[PDB]
Amino acid sequence: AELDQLLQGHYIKGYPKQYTYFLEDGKVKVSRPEGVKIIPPQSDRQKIVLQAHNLAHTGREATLLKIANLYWWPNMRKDVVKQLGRCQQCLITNASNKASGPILRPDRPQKPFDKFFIDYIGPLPPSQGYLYVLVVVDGMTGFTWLYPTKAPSTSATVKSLNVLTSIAIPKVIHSDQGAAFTSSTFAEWAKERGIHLEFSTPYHPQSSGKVERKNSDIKRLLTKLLVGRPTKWYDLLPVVQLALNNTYSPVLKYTPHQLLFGIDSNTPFANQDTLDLTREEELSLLQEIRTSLYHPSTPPASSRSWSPVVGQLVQERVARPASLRPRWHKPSTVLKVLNPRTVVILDHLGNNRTVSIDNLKPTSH
Amino acid sequence: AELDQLLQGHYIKGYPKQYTYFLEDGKVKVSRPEGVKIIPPQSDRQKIVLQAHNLAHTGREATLLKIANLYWWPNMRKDVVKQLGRCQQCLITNASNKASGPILRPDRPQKPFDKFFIDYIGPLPPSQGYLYVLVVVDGMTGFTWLYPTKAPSTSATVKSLNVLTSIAIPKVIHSDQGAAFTSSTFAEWAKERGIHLEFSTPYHPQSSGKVERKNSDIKRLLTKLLVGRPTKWYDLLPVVQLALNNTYSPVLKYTPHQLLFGIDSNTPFANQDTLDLTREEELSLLQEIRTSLYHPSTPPASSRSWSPVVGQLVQERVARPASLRPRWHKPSTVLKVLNPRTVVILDHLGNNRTVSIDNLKPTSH
Amino acid sequence: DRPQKPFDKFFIDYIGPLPPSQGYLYVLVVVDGMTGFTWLYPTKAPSTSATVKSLNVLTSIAIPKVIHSDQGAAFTSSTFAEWAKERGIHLEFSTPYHPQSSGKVERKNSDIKRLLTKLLVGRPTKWYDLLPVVQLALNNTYSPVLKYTPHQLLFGIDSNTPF
Amino acid sequence: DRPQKPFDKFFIDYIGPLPPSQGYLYVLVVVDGMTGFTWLYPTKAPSTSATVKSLNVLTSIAIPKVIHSDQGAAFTSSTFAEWAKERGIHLEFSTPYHPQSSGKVERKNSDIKRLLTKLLVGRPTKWYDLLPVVQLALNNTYSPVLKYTPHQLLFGIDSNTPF
DNA sequence: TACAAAATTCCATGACA
DNA sequence: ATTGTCATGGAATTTTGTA
DNA sequence: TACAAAATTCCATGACA
DNA sequence: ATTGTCATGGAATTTTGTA
Ligand SMILES: COc1cc2c(cc1Cc1cccc(Cl)c1F)c(=O)c(C(=O)O)cn2[C@H](CO)C(C)C
Ligand SMILES: COc1cc2c(cc1Cc1cccc(Cl)c1F)c(=O)c(C(=O)O)cn2[C@H](CO)C(C)C
Ligand SMILES: [Mn+2]
Ligand SMILES: [Mn+2]
Ligand SMILES: [Mn+2]
Ligand SMILES: [Mn+2]
Ligand SMILES: [Mn+2]
Ligand SMILES: [Mn+2]
Ligand SMILES: [N+]
Ligand SMILES: [N+]
Ligand SMILES: [Zn+2]
Ligand SMILES: [Zn+2]
Repeated sequence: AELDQLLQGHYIKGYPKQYTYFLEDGKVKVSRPEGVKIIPPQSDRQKIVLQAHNLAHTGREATLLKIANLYWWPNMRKDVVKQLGRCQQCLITNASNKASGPILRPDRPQKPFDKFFIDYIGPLPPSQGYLYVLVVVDGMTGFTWLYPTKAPSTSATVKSLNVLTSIAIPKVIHSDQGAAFTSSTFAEWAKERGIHLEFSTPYHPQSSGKVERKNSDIKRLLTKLLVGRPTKWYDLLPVVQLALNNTYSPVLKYTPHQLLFGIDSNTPFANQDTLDLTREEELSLLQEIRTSLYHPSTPPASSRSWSPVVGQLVQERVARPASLRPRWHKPSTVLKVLNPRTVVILDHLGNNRTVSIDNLKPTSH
Repeated sequence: AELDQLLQGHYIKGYPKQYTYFLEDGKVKVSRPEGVKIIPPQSDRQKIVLQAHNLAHTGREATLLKIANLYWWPNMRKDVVKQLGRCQQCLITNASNKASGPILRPDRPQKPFDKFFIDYIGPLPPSQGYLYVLVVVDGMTGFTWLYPTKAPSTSATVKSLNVLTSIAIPKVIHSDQGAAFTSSTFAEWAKERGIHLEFSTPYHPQSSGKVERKNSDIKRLLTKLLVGRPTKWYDLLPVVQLALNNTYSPVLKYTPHQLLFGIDSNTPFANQDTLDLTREEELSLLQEIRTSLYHPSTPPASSRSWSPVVGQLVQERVARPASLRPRWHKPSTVLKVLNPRTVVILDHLGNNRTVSIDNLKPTSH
Repeated sequence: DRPQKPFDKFFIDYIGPLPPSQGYLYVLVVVDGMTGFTWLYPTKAPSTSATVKSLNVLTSIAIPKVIHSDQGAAFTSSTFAEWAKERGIHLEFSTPYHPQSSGKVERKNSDIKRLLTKLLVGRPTKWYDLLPVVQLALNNTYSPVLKYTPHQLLFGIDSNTPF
Repeated sequence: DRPQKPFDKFFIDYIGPLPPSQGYLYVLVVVDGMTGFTWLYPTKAPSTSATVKSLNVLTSIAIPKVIHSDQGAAFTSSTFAEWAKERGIHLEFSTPYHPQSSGKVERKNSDIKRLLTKLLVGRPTKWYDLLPVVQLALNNTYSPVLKYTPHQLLFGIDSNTPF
């Protein structure tokens, strides 16, 4: 319909005159620098674009290059991009090319016992019938308790923590969302004692970073102490715990133990600087030291980061994707931006999920 | 012995006078800005340093901070660093903090059939009794052949390649060192036909990068074609092969098929630009196109890269490290620097290994 | 008209029956009309089915615009007819008993026949394994015109196995 | 002399036998001499062995310079003696029958005793589970000197469970 | 001899277990 | 002997159709 | 108002499956 | 609701002992 006028030589908004628009085989054709191409009617173009794209589900440029072989029309790419936006398959399989924005460096907990980070390591080679270590890191000081367990289970966690909290009770316990800690029994145990449970976003160990980073040290020391010997870790845990609690962080210039106690115990090479102050003068120096510790700033954003905007279309990573299946869930909507690195989404569907950017891609197009 | 003169007030090379060197408890002591420290005799210092280090096998700064609590002497760190160099355990467990230098971008093969890259994908969900796909990528053009197999085995490889090389015989076949290709049967098959086998360094897929990158596309397309359906890949391989061979690389502006043939087949959207040239004029245009393709340059080095120097002490990564065991082999010597990214080492011990930087750390100290 | 190019026409025919090698009895022969490049596919029958399976292999590489063939039952069938319409291949049939091809193709299709008998006598039940060698051999033979090998016309480059 | 500080001295003693809770009969009592911080360890015997196992737990946290104790067979043994020399802990023994400690420690060691009987009658075979609560309770009690809780003297900060 | 916008090229990001 | 690669989609740049 | 070298601080790199 | 962390050992910087 709209193609008659063009052969007539009358101008059409978007069809550059100066190119001769002739007719052959009952199709409208144009002679262009690139060659001679067919101009299809509006009502055919979407069908065309889809056909080309469906050959190997190619993105913008790759799709267009195919189409360009035979056809021309105004703003070809505009139409291509429209299709790629509606291809269910590509949207849920294609990877990202936009990276998460800069991480955050959550303020260090004010006082010890404000916050405990916990996680299980393992399974390890059976020593004495045990397979796992429960690791508990005090957020403020970095002080760490270790407990050997036969399963990464609520039972074991509760048993171990009943010992630990004979010393003091924490305000908050941070954990990942592993079955051990997401169980109702644990919540109840925690409620009985006035402890808030706080959970990492799903599938994101960075959130448990304080405890995770400590797992590395724990493993690395056990490893060194076990070179040449059989892997008999059970008897070493106490030694490791003690060793690591009395190790300086070159950055802080303190051992976790010093930050917890303000004075060394009777260990090798025990610092004696405060030997002359009364416990009181010592206790305030520590209070002062605790507040003036190093605190890391958040790194610069990479060239091509993305940040979450309320009402954005966003896709969550498939947790345990099967072989040959899409690595992403269908699209969801950002409901609240909790911080620039955590959001609430209306997922599949529709439930509220608190989720990390690192487990999200912005739906392209 | 050497400590009498100091109490006497006579100068000792390396002991800064102005600090009063008194005596208490039968040990020599010095009053320093940091506090009052003990100065141990030469014949005790190594024992001390080791004792401190052995507490948690701490590195330079962390070790020194312990020692500094009780002792002082000239150039404490010098002595610390000496120990850390001789600690078998730390050397083979501690990770690196120096990154490999810039990768290389090996010249693209001149003509097709110069070089084939091959690898197996899988296992995949059993389709038609098959589990693996043999993937064969022509180095020059990127053209890819796919073959379904029941095992990633020499038998299957040989069977498949007997079909492929009915078309043409390649000069070189590049593969990883998986049992399938390192077997004598394969070498023999290859020798019978005058094909050089060339192997990637151990445990380094970057070397097979051309074929590996192609595995990604193969998997990603199968995936999209399988959304919603059961994973019946066997019947799709031909379609996938065809699809991908006729897909443009936005960078090259050509499909593998175009680079192999200089003219499209009877496929959807087949390019018609050369329709007017005789096959001959067409064949030279292609020869010209093949030589003038994009070629990626090697990226800038990161701040803290290291590069291999003949006779350097160097450590190879443990292949399949057990739980709680060291992630590195004992030290070895660089024998030849093949390119700035590949070396020959006298390993464990002593055999000649051709090895990648990425699987090496420079022995610290 | 436009100058003749590879993939414009694929001439196909059956050779056989032959003595059984690996339980195979026939060879399907595909020659490209322009270059003279040859594909050989062992089959168990001169049937539409055996053809389709074979040509599915070949058409993962390249699809011709036209397949030409004699009026063998295997090619005239409607199943083959449908197969070809699917892939957008036109079907062309030589009149019965007057089976014409390109000058170059007769000359080619003839060597294949000579070459088969040649390395078929004294090696009779072993020919399945030698197809690859036979194939390579043909594709790298110098046709006195145009003093190029089929391999060279198809790929625009020398071979790593010359003859 | 130097002012008194936590970890300078750990006063230790056994309490029991008690009615069996979870097959446990005795409590080993560790009080820090300076702060009055208390640890409680359930044991099955007032033996060197049961002591060592218990104190291995405590000494993964902090090691005292001195342990003071009565001349109970469990503490005077040579196995305990060796254990202490290993960890570099000096052993100090009160003369027999004249069992002296710090003023503050007697006062502390006394509450523990009161508090045990208190929540032991009517709750007799259940005391193993309440040790954590008992422990927390003591460590957060205000000694009229120095108007600080053991918890506060040890950690230099308030508790999240006050009394 | 200059404009807005389309068309092209750039290119960090991530995945080949 | 041996060696990373390249589709993707926003952004940055270049070209285009019209003065 | 200054030098060489030791001592300290900086900080990219990698590992917590 | 929730959020990355920090030991390590060369290099870059600052301080030190002596003029
Ligand atoms: C890094 O972990 C990998 C190990 C891989 C592969 C791939 C990856 C991830 C990766 C994949 C592809 C390309 C790149 Cl450059 C890349 F980084 C293979 O593809 C492969 C094969 O047999 O093909 C064998 N391995 C083995 C594992 O047991 C070893 C070589 C570690
Ligand atoms: C990225 O792969 C990981 C997955 C991890 C963990 C660790 C890593 C690697 C990693 C480890 C530690 C810290 C950081 Cl910062 C980090 F990046 C855990 O440590 C963990 C747990 O239960 O503790 C559970 N996962 C599960 C896996 O099934 C999911 C959270 C994917
Ligand atoms: Mn966990
Ligand atoms: Mn973990
Ligand atoms: Mn492989
Ligand atoms: Mn692979
Ligand atoms: Mn016939
Ligand atoms: Mn007693
Ligand atoms: N925070
Ligand atoms: N190269
Ligand atoms: Zn698609
Ligand atoms: Zn060490």
